[PDB]
Amino acid sequence: MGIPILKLGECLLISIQSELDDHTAVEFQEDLLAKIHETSARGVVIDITSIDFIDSFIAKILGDVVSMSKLMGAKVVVTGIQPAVAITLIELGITFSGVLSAMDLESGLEKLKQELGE
Amino acid sequence: MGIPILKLGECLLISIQSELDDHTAVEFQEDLLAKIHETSARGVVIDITSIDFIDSFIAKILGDVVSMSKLMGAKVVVTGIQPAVAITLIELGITFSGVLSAMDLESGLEKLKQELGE
Amino acid sequence: MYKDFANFIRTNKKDLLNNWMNEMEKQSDPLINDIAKEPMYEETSIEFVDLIVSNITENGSKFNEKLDDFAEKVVHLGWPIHFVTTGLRVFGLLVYTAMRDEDLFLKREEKPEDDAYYRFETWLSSMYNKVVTAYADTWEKTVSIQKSALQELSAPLLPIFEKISVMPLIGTIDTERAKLIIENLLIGVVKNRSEVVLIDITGVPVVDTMVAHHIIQASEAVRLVGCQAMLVGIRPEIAQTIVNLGIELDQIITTNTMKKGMERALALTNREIV
Amino acid sequence: MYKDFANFIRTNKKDLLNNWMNEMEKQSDPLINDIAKEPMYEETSIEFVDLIVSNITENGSKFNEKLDDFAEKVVHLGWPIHFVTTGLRVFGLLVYTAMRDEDLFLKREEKPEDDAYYRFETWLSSMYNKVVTAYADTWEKTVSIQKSALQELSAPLLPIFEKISVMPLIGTIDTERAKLIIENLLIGVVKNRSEVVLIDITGVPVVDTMVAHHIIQASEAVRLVGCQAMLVGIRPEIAQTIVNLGIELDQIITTNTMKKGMERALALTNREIV
Amino acid sequence: EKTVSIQKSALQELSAPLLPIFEKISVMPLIGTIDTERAKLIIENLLIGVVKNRSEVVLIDITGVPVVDTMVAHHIIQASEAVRLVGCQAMLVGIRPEIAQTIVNLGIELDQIITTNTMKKGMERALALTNREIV
Repeated sequence: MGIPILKLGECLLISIQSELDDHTAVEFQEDLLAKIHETSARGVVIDITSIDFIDSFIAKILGDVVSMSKLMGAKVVVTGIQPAVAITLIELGITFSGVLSAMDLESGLEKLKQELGE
Repeated sequence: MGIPILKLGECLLISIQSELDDHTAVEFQEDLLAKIHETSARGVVIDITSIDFIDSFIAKILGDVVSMSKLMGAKVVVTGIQPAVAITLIELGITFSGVLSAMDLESGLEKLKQELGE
Repeated sequence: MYKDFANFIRTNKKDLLNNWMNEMEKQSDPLINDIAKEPMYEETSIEFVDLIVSNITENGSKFNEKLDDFAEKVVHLGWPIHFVTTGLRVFGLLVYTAMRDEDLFLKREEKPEDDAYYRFETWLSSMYNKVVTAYADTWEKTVSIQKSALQELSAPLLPIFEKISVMPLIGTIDTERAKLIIENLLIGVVKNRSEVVLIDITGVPVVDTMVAHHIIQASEAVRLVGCQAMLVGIRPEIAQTIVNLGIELDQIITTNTMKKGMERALALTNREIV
Repeated sequence: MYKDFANFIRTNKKDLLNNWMNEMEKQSDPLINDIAKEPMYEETSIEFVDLIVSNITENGSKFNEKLDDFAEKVVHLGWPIHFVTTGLRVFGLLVYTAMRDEDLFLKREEKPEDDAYYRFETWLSSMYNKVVTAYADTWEKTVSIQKSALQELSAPLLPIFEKISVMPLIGTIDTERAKLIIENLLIGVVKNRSEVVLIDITGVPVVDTMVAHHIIQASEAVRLVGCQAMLVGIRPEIAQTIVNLGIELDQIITTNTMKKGMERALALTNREIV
Repeated sequence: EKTVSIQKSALQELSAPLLPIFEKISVMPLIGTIDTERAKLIIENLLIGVVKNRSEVVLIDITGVPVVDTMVAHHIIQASEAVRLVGCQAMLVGIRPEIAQTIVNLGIELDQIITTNTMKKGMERALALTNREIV
């Protein structure tokens, strides 16, 4: 309902619009894992534009997703994690969070395309 | 005594070290005019590094020198007119004061060389 | 009541002139004599003390503005709250001497009582209260405007390259300034598209542990947005402090000066060499 | 004399507690009640007023430091000079009431005289003088440091290109700031070799005639040194004001934004395209 | 006392001479046995000089000192980290096996420090880092 999994090219695209804490987090986890296991796409792309407030649980779950689908293919968190949520992610979810693309989904798609082409 | 006229290449070089008001100003005027009339050099170069204080008389005399030897050849006031004397020159001697080279006498010599070569 | 209060102020003005005569000896006599000639100061003082009770027992708006003007004039002339307090103290002293000598209170009686005796001091304290109230208005306003200007000048993201956003950061910074810098840097990188942020730590004299930690957090934050943080212009003592902090320094790419650091940045974004 | 003065302060402390009880009603009762509970404020006040005369008639350095600490505490708590003056006024009022009621002065006599009667008020004014003297120290220090920081932050020439020296100039500027900017720009261009100075007027809200004239003078000055002034980032109202000033604008080369202006500058210095 | 003081001053100035300089390259030879205060003097002089005469890389000639204390080795590693943070590679040169063993037993992380056994090798590798400086 809130997890619009899109497949385009040799990639995978996701947009996040729920910002809920537990239920949406776990359902998104399970849906993303099931989709990436079902269809084999080397690069998966995640959007965090809509979100402006994240607690510890979502940050940990997002880092868990990064590790999750990094165990089967490269990825980019294309959308620039907003300043408040970026700070919260740093202070709690201490990691590099994979490859990033800073708010330009065209830039993230281009980066993933050039990484897969080579 | 205080007017070391130097001729090098197809140019003319001057260094100022008197900073006196009337006598040195007029003697420098007359010596520079006599030298530029005696030897024909297309470019003459003037140094104002030593000076840090100039009143109205010297500023007017220097603009007069600019017009003077511009009536017989191009020139550069190579040495950066110091901030205090630059401000005084602007507020009193309102002119563009010819071509300038901003404290690097090598830069001024190079500029005059490339202007004469073409 | 203000009418006979002024009818006795007509001599309390001479009393306060003698008061100024006595008080000039103790506090910076040459300075006050040089900056303000005595007759104008004396006439200003008698003007301030004589027309306050010229209104009918209630108040005066025009003299309120006059009192505010007097407060700002004594602020500019070099009379802080200490000098005004000394003036009030000597005012009271010479009022005491005058009433010991003059002996003429408000109400007509062979021997007055404590009522007007302390009404005098209550009114003295009231005028002093209004004076000190008008004293601090300009000071608070200038403090506020200076603080606002310092806040808006602390983190200028306005210097901008093509797809690169440099940041001067010249002045010394504290915790409030550190929070302002981190917030402003994130906001600026959000609004403007860029890839490299050149932070110039050159300029700050001394950086303690916590400010350096916030700087490293800013670098990591702009990286976690997705823009490389090419921090440039590190001084010896600040580097010693950063490395003593123990924070990892492999993720931060450093350079000695802006020209070389931006050259390396343009090397990173290859197609920006021109 | 300070001994029996304290031996009567042992009841003047209760008098001043009643004074605080009476005075709490008039000035921001909810605010003071919320920020400071009444018992601690009362005990701090009695501590401030009781041990001042516990020394032998001369002075006390430890209590001088205590009084300075009290002054800074009442500064931070939200008691400006107006509130402290009201406190002094109510101090005097309740001393008057107590002496009308208690009737026990310093020297042993069936009927005391004016000597101690006004020695009380002189000492009250003296402690108030010391309090106001300690009041303004931190304020003056923070004003001075803010002014110094504003001065050093006004004209940052630190942002530097290869042979090009940009200048942010973001905050609003006045005549003092204008002189600071012109001086600092000339000094910076003297120390560092450059050819183009990119001044960003973008950021200043409103520029009057004289500041704009000083800006044009700065451009002409850096030109008369021998460096082109590629002033960039002009806003509508400021442009209207500059052109209304009537100063010639042909010598100044302008640009809308930093990226384009510096691109034009690199065009001017052809061999800096890479 | 005067001769002791002047001789101590001479040992102070002879501690960390950054004077040996190549084109955009610097080298700081130290050969006498160093102590804690001497280590502080060396780190201070190294940082101040490398800022004053800015160069891309810095060579430290550890060869010469027989044995160094564990805290001194820790401070040397901190100096390497700091001069890297300024923007200069601390290409340590010619470490002795005993000092290497002491540094290893120190347990600090040892990847950022670039080491060569001879000054010629360190110099050629530094010229390799500045690619077009090799010619």
